[PDB]
Amino acid sequence: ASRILLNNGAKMPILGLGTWKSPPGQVTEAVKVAIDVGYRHIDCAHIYQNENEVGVAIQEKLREQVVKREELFIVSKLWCTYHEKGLVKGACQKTLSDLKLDYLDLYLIHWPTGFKPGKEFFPLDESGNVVPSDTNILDTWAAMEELVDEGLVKAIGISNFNHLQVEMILNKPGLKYKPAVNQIECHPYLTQEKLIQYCQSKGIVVTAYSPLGSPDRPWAKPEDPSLLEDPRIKAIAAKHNKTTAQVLIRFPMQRNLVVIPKSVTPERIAENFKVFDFELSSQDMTTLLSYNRNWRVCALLSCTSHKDYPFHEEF
Ligand SMILES: NC(=O)c1ccc[n+]([C@@H]2O[C@H](COP(=O)([O-])OP(=O)(O)OC[C@H]3O[C@@H](n4cnc5c(N)ncnc54)[C@H](OP(=O)(O)O)[C@@H]3O)[C@@H](O)[C@H]2O)c1
Ligand SMILES: NC(=O)[C@@H]1C[C@]2(NC(=O)NC2=O)c2cc(F)ccc2O1
Repeated sequence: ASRILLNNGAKMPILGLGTWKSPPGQVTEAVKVAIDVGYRHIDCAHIYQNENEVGVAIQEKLREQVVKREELFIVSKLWCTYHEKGLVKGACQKTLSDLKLDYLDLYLIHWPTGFKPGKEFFPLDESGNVVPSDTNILDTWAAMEELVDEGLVKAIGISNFNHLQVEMILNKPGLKYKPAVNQIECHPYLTQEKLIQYCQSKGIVVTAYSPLGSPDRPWAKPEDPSLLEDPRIKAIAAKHNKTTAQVLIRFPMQRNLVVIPKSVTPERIAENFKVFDFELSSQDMTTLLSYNRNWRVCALLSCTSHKDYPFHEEF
């Protein structure tokens, strides 16, 4: 099936288009091509600095009646410098304005770590440490709940939350809305079995980011493992007459995950969507799972002393 049921009663497309690192002069065409070839979910964020341009594409396709607003599933994220109560609505409303939407289908807390508010997305001290905010995540969550009650967002969720942090929200006194989604890094080198089983056991849908191992990550090193070039994965793809990317996107689909590969390349955008026509065997799935090496693309390395840094914990 193309969509998965959320704990808010809405359906979320299991395949979406990622937009981190999509250049502002390429992303409008990338999103327009994506909608034309069947994507109905776009993953966005204010700190990707391209929401205006994503929005231009969405609006054109709504205007052209290629799609109806109800058929789209648009996701964005609250940056770390907006965890204060008083700043959450404005940050949401800036994203809405940029995307030229009157609601978000899903709004996520981008990281559990709050940072000092200001113009800087990564405010730094004299030695390069991130300057934290004393806001705690449960107060941030109440602010996210308010956004649902004001009709600005249909669902709220979290991202890069470890199991104890998901637990903290689930055990929040006075909890009004559970998180719908936890969006986390997930691929055959970071298989996330423990955290996925915890979230799914609680009715929280997991979204897999960097599913192709983010080859365009700004900090890529030559010595790093490459999913797209791993002969073992290429062999599975060749057996199925699919590309390696296509196996990497179908893998999380069969774990009941949502997945959000990024591309600005028209041919790759179309390719990446043709993953509903084949199935990986359970053996293929267990084999892909065996490649785990707890390798992360996104480790937020400037925030390792933050009290809420999520990746000291095993999971
Ligand atoms: N919540 C968070 O903290 C968080 C963190 C990281 C990512 N995300 C979200 O997850 C998305 C996906 O992650 P990501 O951007 O890190 O990386 P990714 O989707 O794993 O990899 C994107 C890279 O793969 C290339 N690519 C795409 N399709 C390909 C194909 N069929 N064959 C060969 N190469 C292909 C893209 O190239 P071209 O673009 O040049 O075609 C780009 O260089 C992001 O864009 C963002 O929306 C969220
Ligand atoms: N260092 C990290 O782990 C993250 C990853 C990350 N990518 C992403 O999609 N969400 C993120 O927060 C990101 C994106 C940026 F635009 C700038 C920094 C950045 O850092």
